[PDB]
Order: sequence, then C-alpha cells, then structure tokens
Amino acid sequence: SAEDKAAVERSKMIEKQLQKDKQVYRATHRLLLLGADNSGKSTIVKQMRIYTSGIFETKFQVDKVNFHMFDVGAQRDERRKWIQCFNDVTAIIFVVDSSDYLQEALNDFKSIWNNRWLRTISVILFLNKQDLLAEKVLAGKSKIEDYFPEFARYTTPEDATPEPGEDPRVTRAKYFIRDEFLRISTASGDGRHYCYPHFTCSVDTENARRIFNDCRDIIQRMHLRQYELL
Amino acid sequence: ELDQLRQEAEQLKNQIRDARKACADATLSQITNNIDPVGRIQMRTRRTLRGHLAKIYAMHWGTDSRLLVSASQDGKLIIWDSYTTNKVHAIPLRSSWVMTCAYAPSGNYVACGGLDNICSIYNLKTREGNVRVSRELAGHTGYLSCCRFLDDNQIVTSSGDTTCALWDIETGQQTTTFTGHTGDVMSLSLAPDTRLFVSGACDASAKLWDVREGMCRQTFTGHESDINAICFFPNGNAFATGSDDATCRLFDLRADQELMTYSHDNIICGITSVSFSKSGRLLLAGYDDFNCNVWDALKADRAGVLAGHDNRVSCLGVTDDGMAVATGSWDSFLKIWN
Amino acid sequence: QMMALTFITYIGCGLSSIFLSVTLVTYIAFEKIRRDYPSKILIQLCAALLLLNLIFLLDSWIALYNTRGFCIAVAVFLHYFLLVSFTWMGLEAFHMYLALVKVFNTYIRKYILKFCIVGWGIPAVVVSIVLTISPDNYGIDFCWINSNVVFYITVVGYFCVIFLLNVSMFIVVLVQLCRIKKKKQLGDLRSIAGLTFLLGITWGFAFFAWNVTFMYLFAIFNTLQGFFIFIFYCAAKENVRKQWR
Amino acid sequence: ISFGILLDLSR
Amino acid sequence: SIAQARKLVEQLKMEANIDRIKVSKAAADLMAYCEAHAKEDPLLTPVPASENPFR
Amino acid sequence: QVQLQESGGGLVQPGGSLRLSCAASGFTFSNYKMNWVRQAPGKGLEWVSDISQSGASISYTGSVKGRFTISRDNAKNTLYLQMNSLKPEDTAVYYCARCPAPFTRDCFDVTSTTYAYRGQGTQVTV
Amino acid sequence: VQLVESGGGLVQPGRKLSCSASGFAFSSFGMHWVRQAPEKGLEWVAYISSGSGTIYYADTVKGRFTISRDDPKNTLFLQMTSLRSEDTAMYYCVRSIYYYGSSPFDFWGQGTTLTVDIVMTQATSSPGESVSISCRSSKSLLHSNGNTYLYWFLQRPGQSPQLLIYRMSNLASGVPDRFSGSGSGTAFTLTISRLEAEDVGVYYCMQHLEYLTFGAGTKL
Repeated sequence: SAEDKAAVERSKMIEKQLQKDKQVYRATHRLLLLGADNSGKSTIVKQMRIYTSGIFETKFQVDKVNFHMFDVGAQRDERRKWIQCFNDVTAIIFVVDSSDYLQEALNDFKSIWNNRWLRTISVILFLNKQDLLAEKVLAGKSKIEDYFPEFARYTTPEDATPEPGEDPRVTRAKYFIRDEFLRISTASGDGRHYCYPHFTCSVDTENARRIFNDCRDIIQRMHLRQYELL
Repeated sequence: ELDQLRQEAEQLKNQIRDARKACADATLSQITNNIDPVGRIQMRTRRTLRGHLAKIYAMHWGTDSRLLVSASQDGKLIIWDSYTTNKVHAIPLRSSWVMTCAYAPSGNYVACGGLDNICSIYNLKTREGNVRVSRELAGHTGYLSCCRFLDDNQIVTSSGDTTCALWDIETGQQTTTFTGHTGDVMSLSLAPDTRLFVSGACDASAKLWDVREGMCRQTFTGHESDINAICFFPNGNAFATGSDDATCRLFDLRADQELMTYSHDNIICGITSVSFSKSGRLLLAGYDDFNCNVWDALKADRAGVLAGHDNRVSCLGVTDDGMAVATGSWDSFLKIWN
Repeated sequence: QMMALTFITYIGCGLSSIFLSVTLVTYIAFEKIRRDYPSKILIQLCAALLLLNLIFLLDSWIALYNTRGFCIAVAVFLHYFLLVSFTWMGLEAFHMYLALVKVFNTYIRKYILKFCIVGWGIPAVVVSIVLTISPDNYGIDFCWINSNVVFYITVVGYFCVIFLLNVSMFIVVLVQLCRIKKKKQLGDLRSIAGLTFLLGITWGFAFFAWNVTFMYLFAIFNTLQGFFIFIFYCAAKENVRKQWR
Repeated sequence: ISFGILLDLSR
Repeated sequence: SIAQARKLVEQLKMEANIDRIKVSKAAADLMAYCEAHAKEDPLLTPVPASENPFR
Repeated sequence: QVQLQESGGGLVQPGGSLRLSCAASGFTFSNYKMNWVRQAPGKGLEWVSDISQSGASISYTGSVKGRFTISRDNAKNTLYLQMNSLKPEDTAVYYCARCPAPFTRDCFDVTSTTYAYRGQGTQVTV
Repeated sequence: VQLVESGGGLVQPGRKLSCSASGFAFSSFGMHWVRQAPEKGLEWVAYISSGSGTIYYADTVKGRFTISRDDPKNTLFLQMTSLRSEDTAMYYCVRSIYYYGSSPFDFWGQGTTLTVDIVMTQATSSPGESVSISCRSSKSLLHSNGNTYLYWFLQRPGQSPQLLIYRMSNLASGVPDRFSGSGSGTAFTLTISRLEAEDVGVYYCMQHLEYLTFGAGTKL
C-alpha cells in the first residue's frame, strides 16, 4: 500500500537512526565492573570519572576512544542471572582486594571464567589495593600461608616484573595472587578467552590507559579468533 | 525459636508433598496416550527481524498480534510491525542494559526494565513522536527481569530481588509487593483472567500470586534449577516453566503439583523462554543450544526444531491470536516462525 | 617445462573452482557464518577468486579460438578480477589494520558495502582509465595485458602496493601472535599457513622469480589459493562444518 | 599458459 | 533470620489449605481446552498463505 | 523440591574426625556440580569446596586445602565432606551450596547471603 | 502539540510557508500540506515524509511547488514559485505518522489564508440525531494487508480539522467514542451514536491506497 510504503520508509528511518547509534555502539567497548564488596571497586570509579539505581554508567574516553564501564551496585549479592547480560561486553573488569584474604573472589573468578556465556569474554583483572598488600605482607601480621598452603611451595616466576623500590616478598605475594587467578584462567579457556592480570592501587592514574591497552588486545584476540588464528 | 518453626515448615512441606501425591492418582502422561501426536512440524522462518544491535534478551507480543516489543541489551527498544518487518519506535534508553519489555494489551505502553533497578514505562501512542517517559518505576533493589501490563495504568513487574511488584503507572509507586521467593525472580505471565498471575524464580519454585488480593495463592517447587521461563496455559488454569536444568515442566493450578517433564536425555542445556499457542497441544521452550524445541505438552516429546539462530534464544513469544512465534536471540535477531 | 607448469594451473584451478563454488554456496546460503566482518570480506574475496579462476580458465578456452571482441573483454575481466582479488587482499589487510593496528573505532557504516565500492569499484575505475586511453591494452597464446607499461603500473605496481600493505600486515599478525605466545601465563600452523594464502603473501613469490623454481611455487600456490582457503578457512572452521552436518 | 603470466616481474 | 521463617510459615500454612483437584479431573481440562482450540490453533496444521499473514 | 539436609556438626574437639553428609532430594544429583560453603559468626558466607558432576574436578579453599577431604556418591543422592582435622577459626555452619546450573563448570552465588540452593545448616563447633 | 505557520499573505497572481512545529519530535513525522479553498472542501497539496525521504504531490503542483524541512531548527518550508488562480486557498499542514495502530492526520496547523486518481465524492453537500455520513470511492479500498485506508475529518467553522477514524479498526485519541466507521470497499459510512453540541463541522474522507482526494464534505 502507501501507508505500508510510508511505514517501510519510516522503518528505513528507524534503521538510519539505528546505524547512527551503531556507530556509537560498535565503536564503544563495554566493560563490566565487578568486585566482592571489599576491593577498590568504588574508588576506581571515583578516579577515572575525573581522569537506588542498579547499574552505573561511567563514560570515559581514553585516547579519543569511548568506553562505557558498568558498575554493578545496588543489586543483590546473587550474580548468575544479571551476569548473563554481559556476554557481549568487551571486558569484565574483576577487581579483587589482593590484601583482604580473596578465595571468595577466586570463586567469583571461577564462576565468571567458566560461565557458559562469558566463556567468550576475557577478564581484565585488577589486583587492586596493592598498597594495602605492600603494607600487609611487609608487616607480617596477616600471612598468606595461613590462607593458602601452596604459597609455601610457591616461588616468584622469572617473567615477573617488580617495581623499582618494591620488596621481593611483596612481588612474590602479588604474583602469587596473580597466579592463583591464572590457575583458573589457564584451565578452561585457553585461547578462547584470556585473562589480563595487573596490579592496581587507589593512586595510579594509569588505570584508563591499562584498560585501553588491554581492551586493545582483547578485541584483537577476538578478531584473530574470527579468522581462527588463535 | 528458629528450629521449631523450621521443622514445622518442613513437616508442612511434607504435608503438601503427600497431598499432591494423594491427588496424583494418574499423571497426565499416563492418561493422554490415545491421542495421536502432531508429528514432525517443519515450522520455519517466515520473518527475520534484523536490526537490533546487541543480544535480544526479551520480547513481548500484543493483542493486536502485529506489533511486538523487543528489548535487546544495546540500549534500544524496538517495536516490530511483524507483518511487514517494520521498525516501529526504536528509542534510546536511559539504561544500556534492558532485560525485559512488555507491550500493553491496548497497545499504548511498554516497559523498559533491566539492570538499572528501573521499570521505565514508555508511552508509544503519545501526541509526541519520540516515545517519551511516562515515569520511571523505581524502587526495586534488584534487576527488572520481566514485566507484564495488567492494564494501561497497572503493571506487574518481576524483579531480581526476591520480590515481584504490582505497580500503579498513574502514580509511580508499588501497589503491592510480592515477597515470597528466596531467589531472584526471572519470569512473569498474566492469565486470561488477568487478576491472577504466576512468577518463576531461581529457587526452583514458581508461585501463583493474586494481583488484587496482593500476595501469594499457590506454590510450585517442581523444578530443580533456576526458572528463566514461565507462561500460563491459555485458559488461565495451568502454567509451564522452563529453567537451567534442561527440563521444562508443566504445572496445574487446580492441582498443586507437576503435570509433565519435557527433557530429552540429549538436552543438557537449560531453558530460557516458553510460550503457548492458544492450546497446550503445543509448547515452545527456547533452549540454551541456540535453537528452540517444540514439546507436545500432552505427549512430552519433541514436536519441532527451530534452528534459526547462531546464538542462544533468549525470548520466544506467541501472538495473542496464535498466528506466529517470534524468537529473539543472542544473535541480535528475532526469527518469526510458522 | 612449459606444459608441465601449466598443468598445475589447470588442475589447481579446477580443484580450486570445485572447492570454492561449494564454499560460496555454504557461505551465502548459510547465513550464520557471515555474522562477523572477516567472514563477509572472505566471501567477497572468494567471489573475486572464483571469478578470477573461472574467467582465467575461460581466458584460456578462448585463447585457442580468439575473437578480438571477446579477447578484450576476457583480458579486461581477467585484469579486473585480478585487481579485485588484489584489492580485496589489500582491503583484507586494511580490515586487519582496522582490527589489529587501528584497533578501536573499527565500525564504519555499512562496512562491507563501502569495502565493496573499493574492492570492486577502484579496480573498475582503474580498468576504465586503462580503457579510455587505449583499448588495445588487451589481446595477444593467452590474453593478458599486452602493454608492458600498463602491466607494471596497474597489475604489478598496483599488486606491489597490495603487497607492500599485505606483508606490512602479515608481519603484524605474526608479531601479534608472537606477542600472544610470548605472554606465557603460568609458564597453530594451519592458521598462519592459511593466512599466508588469504593475504596473498605467496602472490609475492613472483618477486623471487624475477628464478625458475619460484615460477612453479608461484603458480602452484596461487592456482590452489582458493582450495587452501577452502581447507584452511572453510573446512577448518568448526562452525562451517556444524552448518554442514 | 601458466598462472605466472599475471605477475611477470620482468616480462 | 527468624522473621523470614515466620513469614514463610505464615505463607505456607494456607498453602496446604487450598482445594486441589486431582489430575484426572484437573488436567482433563487441558484436553478440554486443546480439543476446543485445536481448530483455532494457527500453528498445528501448516496454515496456507491465503489467510496466513506471514508469507 | 531441592532439599539439602545436612547431617553432622555438634560439639567436637579441634582436630577430630567428623563426616559431613548432605542428603539431597528434588534434583538429579549426578547431573549437578556441588559445593560446600561455611558461615562463621562475625563474617559472611565463605566457600569451602567445589566438586564437579563427576569426581575429577575438585577444588578447595586454602584454609582447608590440606585438612579436609570430600567424597560424593551419585547413586546414593548424597554429598559428603569428611573432616580430618579442625582448626579453631572454622567454628561455623556448613551450608551445602548446591550449584545454580547443571553441566556447567562455573559456580556462581554459593557464597551469597541469601542464596536459594543451600541447606538449612549444621553448626560444626570446635 | 502545536503547529503554527506564517507563510500565507497577500500575493500577486503568478513565497515560503514555514510551519513551525512544537511539542513533539518533528523529525519522525510525515508532514502534509492541505489547502482548503474558501467555501470548498479541503484538497491535498503535498507530503514530505519522516527524515525527508519520500516526497509526493497532488499531480497538479509537481512542476511548481517544492517542499523542505529544517530539523535542528524544528520547522518546515513550502517554497511556492508559481501561484495561479487555483491556489487562492488557505493552507494547513496535517501532522501525521505511519505505522501499525498509528494516528496520521490527527492534528492540523492553524492556517494561512493565501489570496492571489481515486476520486472521493460525498452523498450530501450540506441536535442528537444518529446521522450517517456517506463517502464513495472509485475503487475498493480494502487492501491485501487487511487495512481499509480511509480517514475521517471533522472541521468546525473557523478552525483546523482533526481525525475522527483511522482505517476503521480503531478510533483516534481526541475524538469521543460516539464516532464509528464502517464500509466494504466502495460505500463508506461514519455513524454517530450520540450527536452532541459543538460537533457541527464539515466531514472529509481520505484514501491511502495511492497518492489524496478528500471530497466536498457534508455540512451540518
């Protein structure tokens, strides 16, 4: 008809708008912020925003590249069904308090990594509060051998990168928590999805860069999986 | 004392169990054997609704059965003129992650609900052309997972905080709160007698609630995993749930227990979505293996295969005249099936 | 030497056409494969390769029975289809630029069609500006460009550009997988072996044959380039076999 | 003819 | 929590007090509704294109 | 109906042997991954162990990595937890956190404050 | 929602008409121009679609009229090069939108008095009586989609008309429930269950099979 013709043309109009918003969706790389209500999940929001709602959209443009980062607060502690809403994101940023003893966050990482829908979703992993870890394992008040007996037989690896001025016990502890997450990471998803363990504080302004330089490799990895190069 | 009431609750659950067993003199699979099957339905794709940007996590049909609302996780709500495949009223959203949409039985209103703890009600038939906000139904402490419009000014919303909620869209405040579940609640459906709804949650127990009386009438603990899917039998006297356990089950309302299992040993993948085509002779249970399986809900066998998606089917609904089946999926497309 | 060498091109291109027509059917009819941009750009690259091999072979069927009206079209369609194969491998490396070097902001509105107006349109306009200055550029044992200058400027120089953006990106993918395997956490030959044919890195075997054995290697690999895309990018991907069975 | 007519580098 | 237990047992006390019809007389209504709507089902039989609005 | 009746607990000395059974009803026990999760006083829910649908994939928390052992019989419809030696700090109640979905290797929500598929709890007091 | 246009004025025989719109998202609307001659039924002039996509005319103003919008500034212009004696008419822009269950032609602009196909013919040139207004078409208006495209219009003496019935499957918003349309393809009757005060106006009909005659109208 003609209102069928005008409705098809209006729909062409709808799509014209869907393509103009698909420019700002497909060039937008979605991040899912998760924690265990003890990490620096909130202070990461309070530092890269300045460079009862159940989702928080933070829009940060790093290297003239837009990023929507989705903080899940004001939701319940059950995760398994709203987590399925984030298997088309670019990254899941699992922020872990590496000083708070941790295995609860390791099971959260086990759940995210081995989720049937997030198995194509590679996790950016932030070992945040490394300052609290540095003031914890140097003090010796709380040890990780009590909370992890394989830390007694753990040695620091040769590809580890210690900071200038960082104590060897701090490096061994922080890379032990990293390797605790990569026991999960290198178990189920080998090249399908790949974890990105780095070390975070509440002071470093390199966090948006560290997100950009990781999501670069994330969407490179899924692009190489599109040719089955990985 | 906690333990004495807990033991009283367990003894009363056993009382409900052997009351259900005493009224299960012969199950529905036993008595429905003389009826011939429908057969191998070569149901196919009629319409491919392409244009959603992200994974299509929910949809709903209408009473006019030509326009369907579809909510995908991009941040867009698209009405689809399904007879001509037209994108009616695709609108930008306050929340990028929308997990549900309903379509009003008159057709004016839709319900964007998702991660945001907000069921924002959007009026399609305005004097405005942009589908402006009626109001944001805020107040939930969990994600809005399903919604179903009672009327234009009345909606029940499934939320991921153990509570469903009957709202009042002319006021914006919760008319009543349905707090009987122990797990977060996924799925919702209204009966032809619209005052009586049923809701499924992640504690393997769908409960039948009253809209006007305001709280729980019936409890159904027949599943064994997290109920993603619920719909009434189209008389408003029974209802089917699908969950993560690769076993759809149909329950009654005049009986308190399970009528049937729908689980092929070969299905080791859960169910997200169910709907009914004016009869329980045919039930659609969209599964996690990227395709929808049609179960004859009177003989409990796979009547059909809807293999038209390269991603998981997250929302399947039948028109209210029974004409079509729109299965929206995680491939960002809805396939329409006949 | 001459006839044995041409044997691989016929047998190689015959097998490539046989296993590339079924590749185009199993890609166009099975919609589920072409969700991502690499599959769609690979479909139109395989269409370029199929209409290069079939016309190329055709340009040899009418080589024995040559008609001037027909030679020019076949020579031009063989030139047009050679340059759409080269331009689709150049746009293949440019898709790898937008996916692996200019990694973010990879969306362009109707990406495959704006690559269709370049992968086919730019060869169409450069063949057109060959034709508007001289139509005798195509003719004569086989119908190819019979203008050495045009051949260098349009086939070779142009091919070299497609090669100097193709091995400028093949080494990028190899160092990216080198970076991936050198990022060892807690301490595939088929993929690279198909990537060296899909980007036309062996199409630069003629540079080393500028020697008699690289004529054989060049001809042998480019006559079966579509066959190797079938066995490394159609028969190797599990989703295509899932759609097959 | 062989495939190597197209890219005859010296010709 | 004991308040959740009190709420659950108060909801659950009337759960056994409902009138439950046996399956031979309650799920026979499903046969009654399907055989009253088998002809009104547009998806059991393959509906031809004259009155099917989808192709 | 998913009912997870734990048996065990009571007053024992630190270091004693105490099997922690879990009578499972309402689900096909062989098709599900299984967890054990404890709740100590003054803390939240804390995970103990996870075992797969079969006996292959077994994981522990490092508090109990050396002193606990876990068994499972699929035919008996029962989860087990044989405790060899008890420390003072796990004076909690072990909630059999049944896993949300079957044939999946991820166990969300077993440590939630209000999670569905846990038992009614048995206090293992040391 | 309000439409006001300032284009019309004194004009020698032989001007742009901005239709400044407000209260809605103007970019998504089919915008018509409809001119009713003094003491005559409104005739349709032109139509520009949503997003300026498809543009139609009355096949008598094609070679001399042109139309355009300006969407960020939220207005529309009707550039009008040649003005013969036919265009001694008051111009009105009917706002309209086209989808399923939509309400095209619901609100009309206030007007500009300018001084210098399927043929609809009503059966009548000119209380509480149940009156039926008749309308005749030159072909069957029941299309294969299932929608019979006729649009009813009630005009007060001295202000813009408004939609009564769209496609005879549902009624408009501003119309009361007293109006009901019916038809079979050629004869087209609109009945009033309870005729009321201020309901006196001229009644127009429109087809949307092809491009848009109106008829002379029935005065009451």
